[PDB]
Amino acid sequence: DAGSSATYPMQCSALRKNGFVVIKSRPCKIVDMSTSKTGKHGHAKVHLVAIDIFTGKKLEDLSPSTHNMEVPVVKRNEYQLLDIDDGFLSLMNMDGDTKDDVKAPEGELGDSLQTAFDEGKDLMVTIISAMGEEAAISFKEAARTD
Repeated sequence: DAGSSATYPMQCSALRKNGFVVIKSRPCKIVDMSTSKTGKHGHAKVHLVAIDIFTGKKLEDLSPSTHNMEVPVVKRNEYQLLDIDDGFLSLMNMDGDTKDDVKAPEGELGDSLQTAFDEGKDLMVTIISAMGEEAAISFKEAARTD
């Protein structure tokens, strides 16, 4: 069919390391990039080596330098954890409500997170936003006073 948001449109020559890019319909952080000539004049090919912002599973891409590759937005949001339980996450917010969604332990991060939590401490957990589907990444600590 068709949707739906994000992304942007950006020319393949533009982006650089640490930037974000949708490759094979998957959002990735740019890890390495190059520019070969093959051509002829006046030409170059951008070779983007990029890790997906979720699983990791390294992705590559070879496009004309001129070519426009789709770039995703990334919201990094540091919401406070509340309860697990379960099932799942949960968090709370700044603010707010919320969520009901999110599930990632992962982990490593899983383990950590639960072991946590179960000890004590109220935790700060950032979540990353890929077009629609999301997930946690950082697990932290508050600095409470008033």
